[PDB]
Amino acid sequence: LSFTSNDILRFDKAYDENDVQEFVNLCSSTCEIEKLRMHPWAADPKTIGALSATQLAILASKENEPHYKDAIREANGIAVFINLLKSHELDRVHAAVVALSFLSVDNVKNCICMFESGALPYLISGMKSNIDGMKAACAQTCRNIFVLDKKYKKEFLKLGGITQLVNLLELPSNYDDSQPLYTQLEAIYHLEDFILNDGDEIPEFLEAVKNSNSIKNLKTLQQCPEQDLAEASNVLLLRLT
Repeated sequence: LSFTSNDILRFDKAYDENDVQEFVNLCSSTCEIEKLRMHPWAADPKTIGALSATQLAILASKENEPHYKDAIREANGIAVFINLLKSHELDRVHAAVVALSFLSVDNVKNCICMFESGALPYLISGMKSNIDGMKAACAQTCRNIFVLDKKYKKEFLKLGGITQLVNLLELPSNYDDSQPLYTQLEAIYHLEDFILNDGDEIPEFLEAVKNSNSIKNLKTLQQCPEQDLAEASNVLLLRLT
């Protein structure tokens, strides 16, 4: 066949061998690939770099092989993904968000690494996206990080994270009683996890959530035709009132 880019050959070999470190090294590749879908909302990878980030996300998503989540951290993957978050290429940012969201699940070391490596401002910015999968994944990753340490919650608050979370409570502008309000319900739980330290209410953070559109948005949510959401909204509302 044809001679091809070294990066394409490196990718193909890394793929055959689940070579985590090589995939991380390849995330910086700008080698263009041909048009392809691999994921329900992430933009199609347009380079070997974004494609490598996507394969790493796939490895991180293997429930029955949690060891990949550690291998990826040890390969310096988290710093590499945070760098991709700075990209103006939609597929690079999306792939990094997907990878980081899986890496943050059931892996405290990874969450600590994400905090220490500066992920939060990018993830908080990501909660502003009009793409529901993106905003929900960013919100979940933020939560997985900030529940671990009061200082992480403080930083989240300082960076405007509560503003963005509270905004996730808002209904779509032409809301249709048929469509599920997953992200809204998850955001209720995120806010509770912010306020509470192992079941105990933290006064500072209670006040933070009070000083927002939370009560307004929650009042709107507690009248929706959905028992889980209506009940959850009622519960958090009572706490803030």
